Order: sequence, then structure tokens, then C-alpha cells
Amino acid sequence: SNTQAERSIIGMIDMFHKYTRRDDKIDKPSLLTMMKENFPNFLSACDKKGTNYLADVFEKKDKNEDKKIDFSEFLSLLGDIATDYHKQSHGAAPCS
Amino acid sequence: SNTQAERSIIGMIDMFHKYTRRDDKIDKPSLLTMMKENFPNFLSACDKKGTNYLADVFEKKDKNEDKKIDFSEFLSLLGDIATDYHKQSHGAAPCS
Ligand SMILES: O=S(=O)(O)c1ccc2cc(N=C3C=CCC=C3)ccc2c1
Ligand SMILES: O=S(=O)(O)c1ccc2cc(N=C3C=CCC=C3)ccc2c1
Ligand SMILES: [Ca+2]
Ligand SMILES: [Ca+2]
Ligand SMILES: [Zn+2]
Ligand SMILES: [Zn+2]
Repeated sequence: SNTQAERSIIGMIDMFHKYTRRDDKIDKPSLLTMMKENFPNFLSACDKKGTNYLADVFEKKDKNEDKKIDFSEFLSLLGDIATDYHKQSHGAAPCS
Repeated sequence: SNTQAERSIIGMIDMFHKYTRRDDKIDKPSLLTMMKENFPNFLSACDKKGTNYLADVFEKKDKNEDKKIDFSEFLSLLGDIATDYHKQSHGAAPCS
């Protein structure tokens, strides 16, 4: 009875919870695994452009420098991926 | 060949573009239609709790007060919906 958009939001929370530790936050090796497992085509587009997105993603998104990615910082990471796909839809190259 | 997570991000951009005007932004009646069409179960949970989420969503999310919701403000709206589902998964009531 949920719509495609509601299922996508619910699945986003469930995806976060595949990778969290017991403090409900994602550490660095688990964040890189999450990216490889869930955004491999995005990552491959970046590599084609000469960008290794995994070299700096944790440092860029761990905004409070606690060495963990909490749910708010995870939303910001999904917002960056979504913003790259929105620029592509307007004719930008991937991973711009 | 895209994963479920990549399909969800792509579908999010496509959903934004169902509702934009020619300036790539969503006006107020189209934002309310988008919510009714895409998040009806979320909305129904809010109504059960006595909250009419559509009364104030535009005013809360139009952060630069230009009377349009641009892609950045649309991501913030999806982040609020996702944060409510993340609190529910931790045992909060819906639409808290
Ligand atoms: O046709 S599919 O490629 O299988 C597809 C997948 C997910 C979608 C998410 C959509 N909406 C979202 C809402 C909130 C967060 C992410 C996507 C809309 C359409 C979608 C379509
Ligand atoms: O089994 S389903 O209910 O049909 C489903 C639907 C969408 C998902 C999105 C997922 N990941 C997302 C990534 C980015 C933005 C939104 C969701 C993960 C699992 C999902 C599962
Ligand atoms: Ca952090
Ligand atoms: Ca605005
Ligand atoms: Zn959690
Ligand atoms: Zn656009």
C-alpha cells in the first residue's frame, strides 16, 4: 500500500541500518563498503572522470569530526549524490 | 544494471521533474499535489496524530522566500520525511 516514493524513503533508512554500529552511526570502513555495494555505477562514472570518490567522502561528510557518519551526515551524502544526478539530467557530465 | 539505491536516487530527480515549472522549481499548488500523490500514507499518519502537514510545508521549506521550491529545498523536504521515518524506526510515533 506504500507508494514507490514511500518505499524509497523506508529503504533508505533500512540501508543506513545495514551498516551502522551500535551507536546508530556508520564508521569509515562500513561507509566505503556501503558506497561500493549500493552506488557502484555512480563510483565507476567518477573513476572514468579521474575522481576517486572514496578517497575523501568520509572526511568531507563527517562534518562534526567525530569519526562516525550519523544519520544527518548520511542524508547530506545522499543529497550530494542526488545533486550530481540532477546536474547530469541538465546536461552536466557525471561526477561534476 | 543500476542498483536499488541508484534507481531510487534517479527516480527522486525524475519525481522532482514531474512537478517543476520552466524555471526548474516547484510552485506551491504543485508541491502539495506532489505530496498527496507520492506520500499519501505519510500524510495519513500525520492526520491521525492531528497534524496537517500540508498547511505549512511550503512556508517551512521555501527557505529563501522566493515562492518556489528549488532542488536544494526539495532535498531538505525529503530529508525531513526520511528523518521522521528514521525516528519511527527507533520507536517514535509517526510524524513526531
Ligand atoms: O522505476 S524505478 O526505476 O524502479 C524507480 C525506483 C525508485 C523510485 C523512487 C521515486 N521517488 C523517490 C522518493 C524519495 C526518495 C527517493 C526516490 C520515484 C520513482 C522511482 C522509480
Ligand atoms: O524492497 S523495496 O521496498 O521495493 C525498496 C525500495 C527502495 C529502496 C531504496 C534503497 N536505497 C535508497 C537509496 C537512496 C535513496 C533512497 C533509497 C534501499 C532499498 C530499497 C528497497
Ligand atoms: Ca560525524
Ligand atoms: Ca525557494
Ligand atoms: Zn537508526
Ligand atoms: Zn531540474
